[PDB]
Amino acid sequence: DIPKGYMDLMPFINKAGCECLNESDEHGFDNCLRKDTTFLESDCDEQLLITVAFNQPVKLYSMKFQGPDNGQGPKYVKIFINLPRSMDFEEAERSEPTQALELTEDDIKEDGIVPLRYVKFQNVNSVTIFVQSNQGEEETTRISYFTFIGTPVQATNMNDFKRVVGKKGESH
Amino acid sequence: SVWFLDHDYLENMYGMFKKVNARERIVGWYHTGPKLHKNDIAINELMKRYCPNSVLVIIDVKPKDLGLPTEAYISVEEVHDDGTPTSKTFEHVTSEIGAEEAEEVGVEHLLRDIKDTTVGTLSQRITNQV
Amino acid sequence: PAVDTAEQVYISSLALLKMLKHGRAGVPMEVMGLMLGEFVDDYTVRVIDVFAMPQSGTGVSVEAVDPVFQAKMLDMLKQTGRPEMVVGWYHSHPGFGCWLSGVDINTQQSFEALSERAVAVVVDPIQSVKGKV
Amino acid sequence: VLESTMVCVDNSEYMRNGDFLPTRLQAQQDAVNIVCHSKTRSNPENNVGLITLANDCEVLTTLTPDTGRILSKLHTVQPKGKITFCTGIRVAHLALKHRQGKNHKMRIIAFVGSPVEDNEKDLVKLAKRLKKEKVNVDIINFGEEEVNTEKLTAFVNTLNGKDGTGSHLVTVPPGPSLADALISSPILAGE
Amino acid sequence: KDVPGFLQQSQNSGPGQPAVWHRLEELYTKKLWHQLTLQVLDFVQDPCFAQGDGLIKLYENFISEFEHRVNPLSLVEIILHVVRQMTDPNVALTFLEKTREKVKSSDEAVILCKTAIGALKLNIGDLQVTKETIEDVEEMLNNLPGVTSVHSRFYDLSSKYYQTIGNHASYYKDALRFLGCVDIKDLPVSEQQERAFTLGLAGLLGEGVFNFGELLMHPVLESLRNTDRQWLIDTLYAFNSGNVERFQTLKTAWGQQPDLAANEAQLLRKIQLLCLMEMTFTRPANHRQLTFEEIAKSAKITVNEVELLVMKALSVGLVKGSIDEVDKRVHMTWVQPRVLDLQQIKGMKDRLEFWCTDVKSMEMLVEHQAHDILT
Amino acid sequence: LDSEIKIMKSEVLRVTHELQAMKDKIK
Amino acid sequence: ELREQLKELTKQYEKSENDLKALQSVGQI
Ligand SMILES: [Zn+2]
Repeated sequence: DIPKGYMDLMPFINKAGCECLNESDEHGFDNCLRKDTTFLESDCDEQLLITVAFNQPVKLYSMKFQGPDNGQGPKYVKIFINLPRSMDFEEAERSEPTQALELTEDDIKEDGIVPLRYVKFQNVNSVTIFVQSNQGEEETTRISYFTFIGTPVQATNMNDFKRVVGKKGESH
Repeated sequence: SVWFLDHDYLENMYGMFKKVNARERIVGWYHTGPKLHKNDIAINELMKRYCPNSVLVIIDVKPKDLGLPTEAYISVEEVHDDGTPTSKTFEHVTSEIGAEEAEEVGVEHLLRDIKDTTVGTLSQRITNQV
Repeated sequence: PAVDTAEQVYISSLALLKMLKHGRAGVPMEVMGLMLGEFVDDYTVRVIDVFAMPQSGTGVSVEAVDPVFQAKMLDMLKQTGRPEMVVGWYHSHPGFGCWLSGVDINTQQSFEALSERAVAVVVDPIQSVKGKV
Repeated sequence: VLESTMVCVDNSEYMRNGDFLPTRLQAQQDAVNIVCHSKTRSNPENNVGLITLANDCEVLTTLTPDTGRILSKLHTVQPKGKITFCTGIRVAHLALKHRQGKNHKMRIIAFVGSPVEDNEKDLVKLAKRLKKEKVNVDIINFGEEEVNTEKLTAFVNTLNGKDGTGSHLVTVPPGPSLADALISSPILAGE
Repeated sequence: KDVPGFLQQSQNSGPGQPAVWHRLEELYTKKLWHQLTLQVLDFVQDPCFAQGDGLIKLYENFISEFEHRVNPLSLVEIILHVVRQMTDPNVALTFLEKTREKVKSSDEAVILCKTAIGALKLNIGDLQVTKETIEDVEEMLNNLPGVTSVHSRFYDLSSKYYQTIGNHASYYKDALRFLGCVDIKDLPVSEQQERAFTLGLAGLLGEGVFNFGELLMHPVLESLRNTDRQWLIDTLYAFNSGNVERFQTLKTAWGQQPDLAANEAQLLRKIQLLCLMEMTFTRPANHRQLTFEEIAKSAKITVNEVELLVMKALSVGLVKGSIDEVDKRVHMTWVQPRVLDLQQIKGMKDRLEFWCTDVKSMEMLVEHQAHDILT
Repeated sequence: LDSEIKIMKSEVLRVTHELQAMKDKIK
Repeated sequence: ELREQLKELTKQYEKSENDLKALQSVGQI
């Protein structure tokens, strides 16, 4: 589950940047972040595009992106990282992913954890996850839980720059 | 014909570089596409707000082995002398690569490993002719 | 813990050219800027880009960082494709050697307090005669 | 609500009509003024942009929170050429995509005072794209009702899908200045 | 006020617009202040207003009550439609001054109006002021962003001025510019044919027009291929490829137009010069030495004034080189580049092919024989 | 009356915003 | 009032920005 040294990246997610395109208003994004059986639904098509943002760059070891087991579950998960602009469901279908996971029912189950290629995720500020296909074929897709396991990269949080020594007048 | 070059970002960024160094004003734009695009004239119209004399330098990232990587264009609309219908299209402006000494000191150091002797060795001169 | 004698500050081509240009673009006044980069693990400091800082009369000191400037440009760089850290600061020494003097140590102490891996790079653009940087 | 809106202004030469006193230009001026100040009066952090649907679209003010500059750059808009609804709405979509705070819901308030010389199939396709991309279009339909209100109605109905209250279509019959309706309209009544 | 009453009256009082007067009054009452401009243009372009004061009354009443706000260029266009059938060549200038005063914001409109003033003023004389109007309108017209429908009218005025003044070369230039600025399919076939004739004659009679290409390739001159006057295209082809033989064969035809008959001598000198130029261009540099006998067998002149022909050719700046008349030869080292045909471009392509073969052969030879010393 | 009032609205709003912005920049 | 106000403020802004420009000019010998 959680190998020692790696911790779940919940506390470093800021709601200022999280979003999820093509989501049914009945079931929101808050559903996927409780560990309870509260889910997120696809609005129009059998596709979804989640986006999560982190305060400080983080390293992602594994992902717990799972859903129910009634044929309505993610099948093809394309993961891009550090996107300058919110993308669209047309770029999500051709852009080369940083990872190209193909989930199986084992991963979908409540005990399934999918490990990513650690190296390509050594500095992550924003992650976009495109669910392109459902486990079988269902006009609506549903996601039950989603959380990343990893480590945070030590942050040089500017705006903390201050005189730690000396007077306030030295120039050179 | 749908594009979103961000002029607010352009203005703010130019303000910051104006603070950094002032003897440098916007003199056009660049895009790393091997060929022109339909938008190019509209983008040049946008940038002409900040420089009436706009120079579009199509900097080709891909390294070719025969030509300079920069090709420069400027927009001209004028009644053609031959009486062919007129439209807003680009015109070539000669381009070159040159460097200040502060940049020669850097390029020389970076390329010293794979440099070519700055003298005519007969083999090098025959190579040049080939 | 200790800093190994194999640590290297990989200065990229763009960073080197920017540093030299900003040095001879303000000699014989001193110039300063930040070095956006990435702390890979413990033996590497990658200086991917550098970051001029407006001349502010007070030579090059802690008061010469201009928090509004650095914050706003870091945000703008982030949204244009540079979500990078601030690994240290460079500041030219116009013609009088490549070392530190007092205020440099104070400022670098500030940077280290922010994050204790930040390097400080010094470039002598007058002594940087072509063929030797 | 935390929402980013992109006010699209039709600066087509059809805005010369004086059927909305004093002229449609100033009617749109007042409408934009009121809508921008109302969005500000909501939770202030929300943002308002500005696009013009001239012969080919153009972007006047990328998302900024201070409505003063939107209004200032609106004052100089002048009547030229015709309208391109599809291109305008897609460029507005790009403007929303480049929004700093991704929480802000995507809305596009478009003044459509001109005949939309577009095809119904293209309009419904664009509506489908926006529906999938989470964009809410509020159309102020004032002008050539019979010519295009059919296409606009199809567009907004497709956007709403079956319960998509997000997208609205307010048709203003010729009458007083183009604000009185807006100050009490479903798009603005909640705001 | 009074426009409604006049509109309802003219519903049947004035001619035309029987049921269209209804929608016009409806549009005004609706105060659209537009789309009625469109219908106004559409109507005033109808085959009914060419000698009627009814349109002048239309102007007075509703243009006075309505000009406050209309697309200034469209306003000026309808004012031109008004003026064209008002025959006070002393009060027309006053009227156009008034409309210029009215329209102060549209640089396009003021340029169009000044062109109209120039047109009428030149129609009545006063060429010395018409030229000043042309000059100042051109100065103010090369300041707008690009090309617009104003440019067509300006170049039309300039072309008419140059035709009255007889400066054929300038007329040729300006007419080509105008055909460029204005669309061609918009023009009626009759206007296209007339303009093609005028451009042709202007080019044939000219003190410096040698590049008759750009006209042989114009869709304009695609109005005489099967028309009775395919003659002009044939003569233009002969001029382009100086064919004194074909010129004298067609001598039966250009005599019909008096002006060409008047300027025979200039015509023959120009065709002779084009003949020499075409010879030199065709011949490659290997044997670009032109013999006097060759020139004489070409454009028909005995060999004691081929010296003067080459003299004038060099003086005009068309062909550079020298004359070595001890052995009776002409070393042409240059030629005025001109506009070619597709066949000539294919000839150039073939020559490039041969040149490329040579270059590649020497390239391979050197690289194969220096394989050990290429770094 | 209406035209003058509209002119006053435009002047007040736009000119005040422009003065505020340019005063901040010059400051 | 607008004409004179904006004229003088344009003068003042141009002068201030040109002062910043001059602040980065190095003398010669
Ligand atoms: Zn120092």
